[PDB]
Amino acid sequence: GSVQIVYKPVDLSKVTSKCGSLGNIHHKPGGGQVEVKSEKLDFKDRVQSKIGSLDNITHVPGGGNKKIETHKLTFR
Amino acid sequence: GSVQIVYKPVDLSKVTSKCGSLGNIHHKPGGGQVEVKSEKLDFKDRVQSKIGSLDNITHVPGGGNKKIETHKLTFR
Amino acid sequence: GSVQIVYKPVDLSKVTSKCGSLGNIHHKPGGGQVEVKSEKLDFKDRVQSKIGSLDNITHVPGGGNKKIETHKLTFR
Amino acid sequence: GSVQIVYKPVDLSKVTSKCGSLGNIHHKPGGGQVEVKSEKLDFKDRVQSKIGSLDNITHVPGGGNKKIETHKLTFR
Amino acid sequence: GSVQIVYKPVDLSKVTSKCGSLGNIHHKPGGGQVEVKSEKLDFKDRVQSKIGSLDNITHVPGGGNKKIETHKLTFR
Amino acid sequence: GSVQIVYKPVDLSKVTSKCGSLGNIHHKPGGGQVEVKSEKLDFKDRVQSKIGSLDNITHVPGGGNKKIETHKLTFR
Repeated sequence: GSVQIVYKPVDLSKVTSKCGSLGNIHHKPGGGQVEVKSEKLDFKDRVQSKIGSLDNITHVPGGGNKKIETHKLTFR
Repeated sequence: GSVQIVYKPVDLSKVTSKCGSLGNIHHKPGGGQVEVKSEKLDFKDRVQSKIGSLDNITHVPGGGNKKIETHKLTFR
Repeated sequence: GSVQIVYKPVDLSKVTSKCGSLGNIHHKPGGGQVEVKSEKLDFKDRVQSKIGSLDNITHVPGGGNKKIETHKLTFR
Repeated sequence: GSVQIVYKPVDLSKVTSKCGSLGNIHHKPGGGQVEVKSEKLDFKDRVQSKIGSLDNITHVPGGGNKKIETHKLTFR
Repeated sequence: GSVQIVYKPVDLSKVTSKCGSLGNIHHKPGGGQVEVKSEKLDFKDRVQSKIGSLDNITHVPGGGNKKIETHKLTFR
Repeated sequence: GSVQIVYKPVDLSKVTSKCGSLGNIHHKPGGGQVEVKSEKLDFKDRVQSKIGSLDNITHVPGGGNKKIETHKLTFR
């Protein structure tokens, strides 16, 4: 029983961008407040907890062009 | 039982960017406050906890062009 | 039972960037405050805890172009 | 405004007993077992707790004649 | 405003007993076992706690005749 | 405003007992076992704690006749 696989993907894909000018970006929130309360925590597996974050983020890239791929060949 | 696999992906993909000027980026939040309260914690496996963060981030790259890939060939 | 694998990925992918000028980036938060309270902690495996961080980050790279890959061939 | 109280209770009450013979009293339980489990306890006032008793009592008095009273005169 | 109180209780009360013979009292339990488990305890006032007693009592009085009283006159 | 109190309780009360013979009192429990487990204790006022007693008591009085009283006159 001969088995033959030829996994040969091609890609020629350009992600481009042009922006004239980034500027005058203000970010001035008026504060904030968090409060959490509990008694016991029992974690057991691959838990990803977050309890009480107060983020403030200003993310100004001149690019930002993302390109994700994923290849998975499986055999049994 | 002959088995033959040819895993041969090609990629020619350019991620480009052009930005004229980055500037005048202010980031002036008015403070903040967090409060957490608990009694006991029992962790057991691959836990990723965070309890009470107060981040402030200003991330201004002139690029930021990300490109992620992943290849996984499996055989049994 | 002959088995033959040819894992031969090619890549010619350029990640480029052009930015005219980075400048005048202010980052002036108005302080902050954290408070955490607990009694006992029992950790058991590969725990990644963080309890009460107060980060302030200003990350201004002229590049920032990331490119991640991952190859994994497995055989049994 | 004259006020006059005359609190004058009388009592002539006899509590008697006659028993011919006390004897041959066996008390042979086959053991026992208790198990309690909790995390936190917060008590705050005039609490009367009991957690996990395993009493075995043999109380053989030749008398046992109890006589309780209570008098309370109150004025405002 | 004349006020007159005459608190004059009388008591002639006899508590008697007669028992011919106390004897042959066995008390042979087959053991026992207690187990308690907790994390934290916060007590705050007039608490009367008991945690895990294993009493065995044999109380054989030839009398046991109790007689309790209580008088309380109050004025304001 | 004349105030007159006459607190004059009388008592002629005899507590008697007669027992022919006390004897042959065995007390042979088959052992026992206690186990307590905790982390922290915070006591704050008039606490009466007991944690893990294993009493064995044999109380054989020929009398045991108790007689308790209590008088409390209060004025304001």
